[PDB]
Amino acid sequence: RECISIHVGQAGVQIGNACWELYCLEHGIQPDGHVPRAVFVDLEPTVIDEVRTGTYRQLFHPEQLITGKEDAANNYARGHYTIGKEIIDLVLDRIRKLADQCTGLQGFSVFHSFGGGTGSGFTSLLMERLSVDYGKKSKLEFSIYPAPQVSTAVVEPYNSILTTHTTLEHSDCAFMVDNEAIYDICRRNLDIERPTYTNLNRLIGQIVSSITASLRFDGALNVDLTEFQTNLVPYPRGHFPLATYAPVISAEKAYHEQLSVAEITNACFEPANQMVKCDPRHGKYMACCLLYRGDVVPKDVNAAIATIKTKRTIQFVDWCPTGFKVGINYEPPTVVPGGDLAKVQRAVCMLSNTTAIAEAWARLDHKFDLMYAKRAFVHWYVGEGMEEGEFSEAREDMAALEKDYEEVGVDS
Amino acid sequence: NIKVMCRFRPLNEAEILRGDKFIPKFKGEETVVIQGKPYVFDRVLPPNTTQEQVYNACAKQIVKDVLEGYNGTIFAYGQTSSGKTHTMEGKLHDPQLMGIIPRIAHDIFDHIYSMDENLEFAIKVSYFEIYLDKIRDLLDVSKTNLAVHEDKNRVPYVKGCTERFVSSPEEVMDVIDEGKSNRHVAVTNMNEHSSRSHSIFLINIKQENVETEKKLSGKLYLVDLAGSEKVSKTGAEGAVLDEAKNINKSLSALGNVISALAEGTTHVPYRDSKMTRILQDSLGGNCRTTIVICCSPSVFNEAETKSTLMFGQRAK
Amino acid sequence: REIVHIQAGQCGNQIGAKFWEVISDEHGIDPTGSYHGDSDLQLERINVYYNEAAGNKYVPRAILVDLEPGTMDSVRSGPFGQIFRPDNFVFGQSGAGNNWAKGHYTEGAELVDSVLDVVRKESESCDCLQGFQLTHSLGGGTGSGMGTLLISKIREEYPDRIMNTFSVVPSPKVSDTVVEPYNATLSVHQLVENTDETYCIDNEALYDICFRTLKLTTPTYGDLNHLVSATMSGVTTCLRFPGQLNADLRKLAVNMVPFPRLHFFMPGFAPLTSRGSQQYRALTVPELTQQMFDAKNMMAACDPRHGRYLTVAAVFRGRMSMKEVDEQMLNVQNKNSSYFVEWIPNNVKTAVCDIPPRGLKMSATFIGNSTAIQELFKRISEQFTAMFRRKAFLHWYTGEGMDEMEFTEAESNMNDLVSEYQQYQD
Ligand SMILES: CC(=O)O[C@H]1C(=O)[C@@]2(C)[C@H]([C@H](OC(=O)c3ccccc3)[C@]3(O)C[C@H](OC(=O)[C@H](O)[C@@H](NC(=O)c4ccccc4)c4ccccc4)C(C)=C1C3(C)C)[C@]1(OC(C)=O)CO[C@@H]1C[C@@H]2O
Ligand SMILES: Nc1nc2c(ncn2[C@@H]2O[C@H](COP(=O)(O)OP(=O)(O)OP(=O)(O)O)[C@@H](O)[C@H]2O)c(=O)[nH]1
Ligand SMILES: Nc1nc2c(ncn2[C@@H]2O[C@H](COP(=O)(O)OP(=O)(O)O)[C@@H](O)[C@H]2O)c(=O)[nH]1
Ligand SMILES: [Mg+2]
Repeated sequence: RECISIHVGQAGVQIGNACWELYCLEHGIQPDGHVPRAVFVDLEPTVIDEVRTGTYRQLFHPEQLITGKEDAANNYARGHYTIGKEIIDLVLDRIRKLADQCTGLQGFSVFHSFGGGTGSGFTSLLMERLSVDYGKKSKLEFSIYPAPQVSTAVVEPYNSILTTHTTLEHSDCAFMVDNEAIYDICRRNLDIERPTYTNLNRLIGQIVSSITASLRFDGALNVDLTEFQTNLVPYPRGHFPLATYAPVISAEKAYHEQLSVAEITNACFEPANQMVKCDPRHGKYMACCLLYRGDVVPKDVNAAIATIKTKRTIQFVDWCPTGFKVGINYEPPTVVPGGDLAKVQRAVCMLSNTTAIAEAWARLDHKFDLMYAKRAFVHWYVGEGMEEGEFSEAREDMAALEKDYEEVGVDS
Repeated sequence: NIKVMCRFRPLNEAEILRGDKFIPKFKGEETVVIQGKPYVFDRVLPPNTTQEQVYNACAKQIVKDVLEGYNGTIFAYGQTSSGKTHTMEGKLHDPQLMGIIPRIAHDIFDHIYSMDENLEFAIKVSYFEIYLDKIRDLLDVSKTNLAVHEDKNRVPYVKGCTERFVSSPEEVMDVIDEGKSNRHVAVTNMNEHSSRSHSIFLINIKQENVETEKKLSGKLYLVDLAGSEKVSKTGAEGAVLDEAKNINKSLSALGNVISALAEGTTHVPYRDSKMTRILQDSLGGNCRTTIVICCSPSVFNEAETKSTLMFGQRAK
Repeated sequence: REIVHIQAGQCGNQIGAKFWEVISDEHGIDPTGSYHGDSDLQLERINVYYNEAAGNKYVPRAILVDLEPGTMDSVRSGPFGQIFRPDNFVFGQSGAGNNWAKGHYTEGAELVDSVLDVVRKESESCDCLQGFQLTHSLGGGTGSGMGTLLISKIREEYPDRIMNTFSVVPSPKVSDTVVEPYNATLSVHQLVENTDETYCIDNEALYDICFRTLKLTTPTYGDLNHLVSATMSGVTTCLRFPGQLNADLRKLAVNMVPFPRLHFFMPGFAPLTSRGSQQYRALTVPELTQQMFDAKNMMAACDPRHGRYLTVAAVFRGRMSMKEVDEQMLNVQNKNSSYFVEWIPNNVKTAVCDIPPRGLKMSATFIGNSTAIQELFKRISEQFTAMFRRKAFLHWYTGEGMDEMEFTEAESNMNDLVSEYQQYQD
């Protein structure tokens, strides 16, 4: 029934504090109410401390807040092997102590930031140690993969080609939200050149609320977590769909809010609104899980979608007749009291697997090579319990992820 | 130029009853196919290939160059039970069973004696290990932290390394045995060769032409490489983790050096490790280098053998 | 986490006074007083630089190494001078001769053990150690020689913890000493092989940046020092603050050093506007990157425009949009694709603290790893040869128990170091 969550890496923790905020906010549980149902991991104390100093301070148990005073290191190796190792046990312990206390759970919604040290590496083995300790569950990892041109870390790819290959054979469904492609939404669909990280977080903090929160919440067309991976992954590769939200209108500027279904659903497939720089440049969808929430008439959907199924310029895979999982919830969304989110009475958090990422992975793989081609910051990992193996052998890994996402599509 | 040579050993009794199947498929005399992907090298020696045939192709030309006053280097790489000991030393006193080192030493002393007319020979040996990034003399237990220095012509050399005079093939073997007893190895239960450091054996062939007054000094470096360690597996901690990082760093450095030399780069990163700086003079210029990689043909070793194969590919 | 500063030599020392002059105020620590901190955040992470004893006395955890009493006796007899526990003062009343050899082999070598002693008392302080900060000048005895030894020993004692080095490489135009390239070439040598992050500052790159970027007409040393200390605060201490995207010495190290040499950087501060007038506030952000990335404004002597970059780390510290930050960085990376090296898709390492420099609204430390610094070690290396060739003031070295092969060594080494760095400019 439930779904634990492990927010790993400063980012996964910032986003965590955010997604965790939106929660109580739409459940009437102020600062000090019940008890969360997740944990927080980081090898840099000062960040988890922000959850220990700032807002939502006492809504957590100093037990579900793991820290390694030591060093973060923007390098996979160190975070996965060398350092990150020391903490893992302890980490697990909570996701085994928190996993017990419950009643027939469904899985762990993992929150990490692909291209980091504590986020890429660590998790790599966290999800790793999970796939074995609970192979019998769902492992949906919600990632924030590398901005297409606006990356931060100098190494980023090293850290992301490595978190992909190690987690690939362990996740159930990996959701992806592109940090940059979300900015566009903040520039083009909300207008603000002042987007603090605290915003992107409010956003995913939204799209995510549509996943677990409301879905695990009764409705006219419930959709379990398992449901996802089933209706969402055509193949064992921990396939990565993309998150998209519909009413991303500004709560100040424009106001046409009352944008009946027929509109908000069409607003999902236009590439300028998908929290991912993977513009459907060719990527044929192969399965979409249209999660609606608020006042929505099933016919409105079983029509708004029909209209789409016949737009053709939206070309769905061949081997897939119908790939539209319509998830209907009741309670409308719940916007921050005064952030910058419109606040409509219905939304569409559609996520999907698109042959599109054939790109995004490509462009991120290429990156890697360029540097590896010169070993660049390699000495930083080797000296951290890794080898020419793990790199070269994780490169070959993704290689067959560029072929995979190519074969499962583009061909009939 | 640099040459990479792969050697597959036959299957042993300890793995015959294990029911492992031969994953090693061969092509020509230079290619080895593992899981439908080819792996081209300068030469691939199966299991039927003799110690004599292995030596002639990998070491014989380097020995002639050293006796002619030039430098040369021989690297031996492989995981535990790959065949390093058998390939490099074998049955040290048996004529057929003997490896690479007794043969080099045989050929050197066969050139010596045969030239006693105007020539005066001096054979100087040195043996050191790089352990935890420190140069430890294996011939003097008191010299645990030797430093690499440069002469007036920027040539790196190991300062204060023991230089033992050797007048016979047996003297060289005794020196190798003495040094081996000083190497950082772990007490392991069943197996001869498992190390936690890289080993460098130096054979310096000095000659003075009494009448011509002209002198030659050729350096032969015999490098014993500890295998790359995946520290996630093994679960190495403390000093063992410091050992594993140091072995891995050194192999990366070495790979970076051979790759640069193979591509004919103007910059060769000898400064990446103390090992590559000790070998700088013998790796650069008019010097032939052979990397001998030993692997197993077992289906269980497919991971560690593909690891040994990719290291050889790095050299090229 | 933690670190333990090291004030090697006079310069490195003089600067200590300025680095601590600042940092303290950036942490509300009065002379011997405690935390008057205008806020409450300038305390949760102090540990990085202090120690708890009394309850109002958080003492800087640095080391003051010098063979010239008068110096430390000027730093200890002035302003904040009375905050260091006397135990910190590792003096060498000997003759602090201006010889690298006199402070590395003969005179300093003695005072070393009585230093390492303390560098251990401070390291074994508490919690977990990160690394050590090292200030000094590569143009003297107690600086290049003795300080360059202090590290060679440190890096044998904890090859785990990091080593940032703040070196005052010998300014071009005019040398404030004569053997300079001797004391220098010899110390850079030691650097390229122990510390793993070096921030090279030039007394004349500062003047310039301090007399034209600060209409400041009488730039006393105190100033230069002050400006420098401003950067080293943005680096360390800063990142030991919260941030949307924070990093720490390692991130900085693990994102900036592609190849083990250690490589040296060139720090640059953000808001560098003259007092009254200039107080333009054009600091939205494009103004900071405008700043940081220009030629002038690079504490180094060389000009970036003269050689690609390998890595860059804009360590900003003041509330801003992870969008207008992450974005700007890009255009910057495209307007100058020319010089920014290619085999690194994203050279830049954007870092973002929250709280800014006490009295300012928005700043951003710049730590550049450009190939341009090739044209400096060249300089140094040249000066050497031109004088080595004639063994100029060599008797002051050898006569102190040195070697004719020692100088050879260093030059070459550091000389090769120039070579390599070009391997990427191409
Ligand atoms: C009224 C007002 O706003 O005054 C400003 C001011 O006028 C200006 C000109 C300051 C001023 O700085 C200088 O004039 C200066 C003098 C010598 C060397 C270098 C700089 C200032 O003195 C410096 C001072 O800086 C700080 O307070 C920072 O926290 C800074 N602190 C110190 O350097 C410091 C100085 C004395 C004692 C202890 C610390 C800092 C910067 C980075 C990391 C840590 C701390 C500031 C904003 C100002 C004055 C006071 C006039 C500027 O410098 C800095 C470092 O902020 C010079 O250009 C900037 C722009 C500022 O607006
Ligand atoms: N949406 C969103 N992205 C974030 C947030 N914080 C960081 N990121 C992104 O995630 C990545 C940053 O990871 P870091 O904060 O460096 O590291 P970490 O994953 O927390 O773990 P360490 O490297 O060990 O500190 C970058 O790509 C950021 O753009 C956040 O609050 N929201
Ligand atoms: N920025 C700066 N440079 C200094 C200071 N003091 C000396 N220097 C520089 O240091 C060099 C001289 O070395 P010095 O510090 O006297 O050596 P030592 O005292 O014998 O170790 C000259 O290049 C000076 O410009 C200072 O307080 N600040
Ligand atoms: Mg973090």
